[PDB]
Amino acid sequence: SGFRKMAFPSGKVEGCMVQVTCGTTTLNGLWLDDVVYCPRHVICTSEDMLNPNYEDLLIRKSNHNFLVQAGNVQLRVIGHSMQNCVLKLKVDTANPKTPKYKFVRIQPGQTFSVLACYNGSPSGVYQCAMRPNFTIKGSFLNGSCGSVGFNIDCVSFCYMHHMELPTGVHAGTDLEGNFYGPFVDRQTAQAAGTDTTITVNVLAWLYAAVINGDRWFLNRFTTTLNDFNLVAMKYNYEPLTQDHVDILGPLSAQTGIAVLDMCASLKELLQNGMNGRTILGSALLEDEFTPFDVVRQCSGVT
Amino acid sequence: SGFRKMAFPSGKVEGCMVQVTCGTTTLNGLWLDDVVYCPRHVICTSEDMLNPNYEDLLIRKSNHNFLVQAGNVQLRVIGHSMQNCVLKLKVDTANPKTPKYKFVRIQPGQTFSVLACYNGSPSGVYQCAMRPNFTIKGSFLNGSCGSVGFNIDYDCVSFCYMHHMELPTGVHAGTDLEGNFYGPFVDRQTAQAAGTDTTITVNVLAWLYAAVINGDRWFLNRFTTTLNDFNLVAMKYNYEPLTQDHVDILGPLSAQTGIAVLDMCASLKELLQNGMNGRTILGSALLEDEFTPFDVVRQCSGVTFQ
Ligand SMILES: Cc1cncc(CC(=O)N2CCc3cc(Cl)c(Cl)cc3C2)c1
Ligand SMILES: Cc1cncc(CC(=O)N2CCc3cc(Cl)c(Cl)cc3C2)c1
Ligand SMILES: [Br-]
Ligand SMILES: [Br-]
Ligand SMILES: [Cl-]
Ligand SMILES: [Cl-]
Ligand SMILES: [Cl-]
Ligand SMILES: [Cl-]
Ligand code: NA
Repeated sequence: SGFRKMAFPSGKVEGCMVQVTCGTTTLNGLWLDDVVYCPRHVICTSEDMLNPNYEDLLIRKSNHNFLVQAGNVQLRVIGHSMQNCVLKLKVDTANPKTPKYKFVRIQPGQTFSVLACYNGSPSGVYQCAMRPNFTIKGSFLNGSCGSVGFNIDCVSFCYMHHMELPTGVHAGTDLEGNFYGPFVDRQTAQAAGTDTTITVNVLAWLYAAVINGDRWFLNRFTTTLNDFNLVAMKYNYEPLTQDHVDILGPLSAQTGIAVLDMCASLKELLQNGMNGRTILGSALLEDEFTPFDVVRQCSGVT
Repeated sequence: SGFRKMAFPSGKVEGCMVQVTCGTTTLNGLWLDDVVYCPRHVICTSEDMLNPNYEDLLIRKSNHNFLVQAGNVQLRVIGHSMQNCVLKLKVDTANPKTPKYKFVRIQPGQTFSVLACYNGSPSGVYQCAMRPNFTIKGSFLNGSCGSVGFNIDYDCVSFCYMHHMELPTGVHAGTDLEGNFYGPFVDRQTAQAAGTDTTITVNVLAWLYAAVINGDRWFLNRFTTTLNDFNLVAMKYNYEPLTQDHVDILGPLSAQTGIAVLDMCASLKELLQNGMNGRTILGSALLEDEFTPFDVVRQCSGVTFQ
């Protein structure tokens, strides 16, 4: 029993973190085989950030301009290139701790663990979701750029941290250097757009609450997908698709509660509130557990 | 910016997890140097649980009645002993991935990371606190016994908890790594239950300080309080008394924000009286009590967003 925000074990990722310095900037890099990946904005001075020509700025750098440190060992850079917004530094030593891995781009609503790092040293691990507005509500300070997000499916790397937006939420890229969301690595006015609640995840968490014995919000009613979606739109919740109904299938089978029966519970909670009650100890409807996160935690997958 | 439940990176502990089997029971062990530590209830059957005599159950076992598996390798047990409620199995191979470590017994209110494991393999990592009633609100299933809790502040792993059982209310009980239970719990199937719990006041105050560091002050007010009047109020909401030692540990957060500890106590008294009026604090609609003052200093910026 119990239900917590749970991250994946981080050991396989810890052994990949290094420190990358270019000029006066120090941030984190990811060392896999003989390549170190980090944000390409490490090559910019503050003035370069206003209107950077990354191709020209990178042409002006030499391999020597990048200092890479793995613990107390200097790794010699022998080549440099960019892929989208990620800098790739070829080094003279392959990481002997490289795990089996893939680079995976995730979709909004999906969760991942973040290994927050500073000076190439792992500091902490927490769980996040990619919001519908393509930001993440992380916990990061100056020096955290290059920290990564991942799932274990093989380590699937899905996020590299690049910047904090004015509301204090975060923006970054996949490990192929493609930003999540309409954000750029240039100093210009950027902002998080209006966000919405991840409906399929709230339904997954209501299933977690039922598995854990919390059933007060169940009722005799059902709804249709059309009627439910009209309510979701009114309350700033993402539309529920038939694919979301199918992904909730395993949790619906384990509890015996049809997805449209659970939608009638969620419709009533949105229209009436909780009446002073809590669900899994929360007074808010939680949306950062996917259906797979609930199955992983309630079944003890290792 | 941001504020999350933040666990320690778990790799140093992952490299210590093994599977221990005795008879038909399999659970987790912690392999440090040439010793594997695990709950001594691994030597009980279900029937033995009502009134076990662990000395009589253990004397019947040889070293080869214990199987220890580290990954796909069998470790050979060459000695065994019991220290309080922990069984220690001496093995023929030392763990080459043993980190720098120590064993510490913690007090209620302290936090730690838990690495939940099944069959000697890690499942996930989350933060927990030792509640005032000496239980932890973990997330554990059958087979999780022997999973451990720890901190890694200065590159040294401080192990503070080993999981032994789930209580009737769904909360968890266990021991330190010397085998002494937290609280009055025993490794025998009795009518023991979690006592009424209270809220960890010093931690709520630390989290309000985190909210101010991160830029929000809506919940402050023009009042102060004496420590005794604060305690008389707090206890009426089932909050733990605040001591002068707790006031001292909040000192650095008070200095960084310019808010006196007793003035933050006045704010907490008013939040308990008023609620949040539809607002949240650090994304929460309820008051959070599982971040210590040390956890806030570890995670927050050292510069307040004024
Ligand atoms: C507190 C914090 C948390 N996470 C990360 C940072 C760093 C940050 O937000 N920076 C520095 C790097 C950078 C680079 C580019 Cl190209 C642009 Cl457009 C913006 C920024 C702004 C700070
Ligand atoms: C769901 C769950 C989570 N965490 C752990 C368990 C196991 C559990 O709660 N058990 C089995 C072992 C055991 C040993 C003794 Cl000596 C006593 Cl008194 C009771 C129990 C009950 C189950
Ligand atoms: Br109906
Ligand atoms: Br909440
Ligand atoms: Cl940075
Ligand atoms: Cl969290
Ligand atoms: Cl068990
Ligand atoms: Cl220490
Ligand atoms: Na219903």
